[PDB]
Amino acid sequence: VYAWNRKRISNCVADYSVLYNSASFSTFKCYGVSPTKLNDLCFTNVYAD
Amino acid sequence: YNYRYRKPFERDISTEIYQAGSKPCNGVEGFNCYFPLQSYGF
Repeated sequence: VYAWNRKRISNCVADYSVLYNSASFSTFKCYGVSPTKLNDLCFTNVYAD
Repeated sequence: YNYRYRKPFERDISTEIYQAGSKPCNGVEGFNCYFPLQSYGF
């Protein structure tokens, strides 16, 4: 938790709507938009850790 | 606590807990089940 780094996705499709019910987000929260409403979008680096 | 926030010249005085996503909240509070009105921290 004090030694992680800014990994990311690139050159791919995505399907973010599943995070609104899947066990991978059994507890979850956001600063950004709703998971399925924003799920069609993209940005130049899919930063995730 | 006296001062709070959530069509033109509407005034929606209701305070139902948001069914804010994938859940039938209907009085329940939690993830995707959010109370709509908040105080400004004045």
